[PDB]
Amino acid sequence: AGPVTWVMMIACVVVFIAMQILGDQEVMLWLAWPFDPTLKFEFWRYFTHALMHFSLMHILFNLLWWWYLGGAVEKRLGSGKLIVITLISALLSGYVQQKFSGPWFGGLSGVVYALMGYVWLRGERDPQSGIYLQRGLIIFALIWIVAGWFDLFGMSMANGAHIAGLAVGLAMAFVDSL
Repeated sequence: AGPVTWVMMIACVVVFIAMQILGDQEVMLWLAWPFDPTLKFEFWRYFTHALMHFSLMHILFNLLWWWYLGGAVEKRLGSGKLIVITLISALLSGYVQQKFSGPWFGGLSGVVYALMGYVWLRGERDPQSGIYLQRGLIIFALIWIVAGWFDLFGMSMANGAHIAGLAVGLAMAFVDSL
């Protein structure tokens, strides 16, 4: 795990603590996708929705994936590559989720699904790079996208952000492996 891996884990933990103390809403006032056009110039909001988690399990699960895949990507292809996947995936996963959900969504799984698709397809097309997804985690990835289609867990899953993140990941793997 390099500095981008670390910093992101720090930022998410800081933001999570903030959320338990002040409550989720107060942090979301600052960090949620813009709900109102008065806030459209608050550029950070297109990304910061990725830093909010709504339970200990939520942040643990997201961060374990982030640490494993983000660390793999930073170790092999550099900080700059992890930053670009992360920033584009956050923006577009956020863009799609807000269409269905407005501001009421958050977490790093749009980004993690980008890392999934990215590491999966690059490792398929370009084994040379030395990054790949174990089929176990490929299978896990697909099941939760498919699980999302049926609104299980009282419609608690950001299906838009997952599929968008995967599309971005696959896309940038394709372009990169050309």
